[PDB]
Amino acid sequence: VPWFPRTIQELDRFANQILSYGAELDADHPGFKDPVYRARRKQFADIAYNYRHGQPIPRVEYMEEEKKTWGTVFKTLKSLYKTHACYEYNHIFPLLEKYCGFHEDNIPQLEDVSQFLQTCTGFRLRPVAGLLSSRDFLGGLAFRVFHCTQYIRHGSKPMYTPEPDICHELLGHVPLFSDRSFAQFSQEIGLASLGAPDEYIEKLATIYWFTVEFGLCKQGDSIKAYGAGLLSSFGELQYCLSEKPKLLPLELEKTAIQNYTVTEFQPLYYVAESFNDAKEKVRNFAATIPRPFSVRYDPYTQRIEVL
Amino acid sequence: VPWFPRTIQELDRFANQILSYGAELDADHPGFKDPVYRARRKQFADIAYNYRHGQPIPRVEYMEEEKKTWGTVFKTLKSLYKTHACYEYNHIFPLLEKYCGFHEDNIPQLEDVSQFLQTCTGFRLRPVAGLLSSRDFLGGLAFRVFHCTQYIRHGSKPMYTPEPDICHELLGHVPLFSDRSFAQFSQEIGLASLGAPDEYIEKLATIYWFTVEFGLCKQGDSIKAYGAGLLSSFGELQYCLSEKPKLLPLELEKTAIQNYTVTEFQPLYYVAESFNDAKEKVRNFAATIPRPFSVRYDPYTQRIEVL
Ligand SMILES: C[C@H](O)[C@H](O)C1=Nc2c(nc(N)[nH]c2=O)NC1
Ligand SMILES: C[C@H](O)[C@H](O)C1=Nc2c(nc(N)[nH]c2=O)NC1
Ligand SMILES: [Fe+3]
Ligand SMILES: [Fe+3]
Repeated sequence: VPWFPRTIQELDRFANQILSYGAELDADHPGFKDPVYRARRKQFADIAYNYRHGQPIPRVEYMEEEKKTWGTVFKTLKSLYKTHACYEYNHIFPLLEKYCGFHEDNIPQLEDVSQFLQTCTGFRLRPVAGLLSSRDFLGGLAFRVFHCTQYIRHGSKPMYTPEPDICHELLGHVPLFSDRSFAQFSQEIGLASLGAPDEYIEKLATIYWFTVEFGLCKQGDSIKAYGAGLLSSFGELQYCLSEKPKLLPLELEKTAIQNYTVTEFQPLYYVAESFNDAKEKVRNFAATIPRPFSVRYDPYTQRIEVL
Repeated sequence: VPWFPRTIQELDRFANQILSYGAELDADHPGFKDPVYRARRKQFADIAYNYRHGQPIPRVEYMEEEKKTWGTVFKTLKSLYKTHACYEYNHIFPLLEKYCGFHEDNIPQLEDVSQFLQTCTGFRLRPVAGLLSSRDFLGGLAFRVFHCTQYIRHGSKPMYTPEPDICHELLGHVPLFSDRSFAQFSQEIGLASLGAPDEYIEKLATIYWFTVEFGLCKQGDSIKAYGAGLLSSFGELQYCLSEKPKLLPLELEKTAIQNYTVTEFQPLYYVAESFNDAKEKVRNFAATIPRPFSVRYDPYTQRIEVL
């Protein structure tokens, strides 16, 4: 049985376990030839590397160049939310704009966003240097902890990023983590991953992809997007609700083994009846995972109870 | 419907609602003629009066006279716990002695005790000036918050106190609040009191008296004490498990209306099958309380959800 954190503080062991050679080092990366960008990324990586549970997330003064990139992404995407984003998203966005500083001329500080999420569902953020294993990233969700990037994409291509960056985290993920039902749903995924075999972790990663990242949900007699990858993608967000993509009901037995690529728009999306239904489906799927025990999270003591 | 806190911070409104003329002012009080004691009590009252949710509980340097009083109470009572106190009590006491400084020559600081309880069940302490109404005192339990006194009884009579004092809170209450089952049970009482009519509040106060204060519980084929009033009373603790008092099964419909006095040993005690059973009985009793709504506590956001 693979090791897993029993306390929220134990998530600290995750920092010393990431891909040390990030994407910013790749020749095809938008900022590859930018030494200033290289150092800025390293600066953000060090903040995450030195962060420890409990401490407030270090505030950072973003440069004008970075705020411009943010403004571009903010302005373009926001024009689609009212008609394409699920109710949960639109209901909370006005609140984020007023209490977290969500504006095109300002990049929200993770500390303020984390406090806001805590007040909403107890979800909190932890700055992350780079890509974590699926096991570690999903494990955090069990404690309602989202490993969040703080750096921003390179300014040369504001409408594109080969990795998650702050625009993605804040405009795509955060709004949904402010919803109780979604919070419980995402947490159910995290709980299912604790001590799960590597093979089932990959299955949960795939389920996560078709829900938290590119999921669509029913809303009355309509269908709306709730996936963070869709909500942070101007092109795919409009595409996902057109007649081009194929839509199928969310079915974990099938979804969990569905292949996909992160290079182009998804040809297929899974539609969740609701966040509560999706959560129940995850719970049922979790029961099929070979684990010599059962897990539960106790928010009172922030510990995982192993039975 | 009487007002009640919706957030743990709203408990702050309680400080401005206590009996401003405490027992230390009564002519028959052990320290009535002691001006030094009078001022010491006022000093402790001011700390509670200025305390606000979130802040750490101010540490206080106790005088040698006070530590002596504590040592006397500690030494005498402790000799009875192993044989008279319930398992939950004895299981946690060794831990309190090692991490909270529970020794006869040292009075534990409430801040350390609160941190300890939080790690155990999420229960926390809040210093309280004097006697709170039953509604306010029980309301706090809904948030797993115990209003705790910080002052100590007068040194002239270490084996006696006409009110709750720190020896009572720490040696009687605290150990039980470190148990998950008891924690949930006591909280169930607090939840039942939220917005309850004055008459049912008195009923919950009576139930509390026969459980949290002077309750006995079954333990295997034996019976042990768990009530804080018994655990902090050398005389009654031995008495409660002898053949003199009358014992009856815990039955809220009867217990809730049973009369009692706080001047002499209880002639009758109610025996709980267990803390979980008692909690279920409270829940059922709570359903009989005329309330145009249902309540639930969300530890994730520390708010009461009203349905
Ligand atoms: C969720 C699934 O495990 C997916 O492959 C991952 N996403 C992320 C990750 N790590 C970070 N920091 N952020 C992500 O969004 N590691 C793995
Ligand atoms: C529990 C029942 O409401 C009982 O009358 C009370 N106990 C207490 C109280 N207030 C304090 N501060 N401490 C207690 O132990 N107010 C009322
Ligand atoms: Fe993402
Ligand atoms: Fe008491």
